[PDB]
Amino acid sequence: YKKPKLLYCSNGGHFLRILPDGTVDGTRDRSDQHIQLQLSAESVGEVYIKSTETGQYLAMDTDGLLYGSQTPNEECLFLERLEENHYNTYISKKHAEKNWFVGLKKNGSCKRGPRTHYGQKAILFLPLPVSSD
Ligand SMILES: O=P(O)(O)O[C@H]1[C@H](OP(=O)(O)O)[C@@H](OP(=O)(O)O)[C@H](OP(=O)(O)O)[C@@H](OP(=O)(O)O)[C@H]1OP(=O)(O)O
Repeated sequence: YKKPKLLYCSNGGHFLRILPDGTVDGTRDRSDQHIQLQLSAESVGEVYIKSTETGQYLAMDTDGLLYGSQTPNEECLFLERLEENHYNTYISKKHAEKNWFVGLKKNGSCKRGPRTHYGQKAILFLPLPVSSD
């Protein structure tokens, strides 16, 4: 169930890097994000996103941001929606009431709180097929 996963965003370039400070940006590697991205160990739909075997912790921001600063919390539970056609959607599982689509930019400054809807960046994430089906 666990394998070197990555979160590629079809927005010009390669995306798969996370800074301890709590920020994700562009980068190129062999399906390995910062070291090893793990997305699995949950029920159908709900997924646990782990960045780096031991060190980083992918967590969502209450306002609208995605960080990997090691901080165990429900905010780490996300919903993975793969539509097969080389694209998937992610939403804050715990915050179903505010299912705001994620999506960052090569600059690093993600865009979830500003206004997610317009632009394929909001709905055009291509990760690794490895998931807890
Ligand atoms: O209003 P913002 O917070 O500054 O975000 C916008 C917005 O991106 P999202 O609404 O998907 O978050 C634009 O999308 P559109 O509404 O125009 O479809 C996008 O334009 P692109 O579709 O070309 O990415 C633009 O990016 P850019 O400034 O490179 O044109 C980006 O601004 P930021 O990249 O600064 O977040």
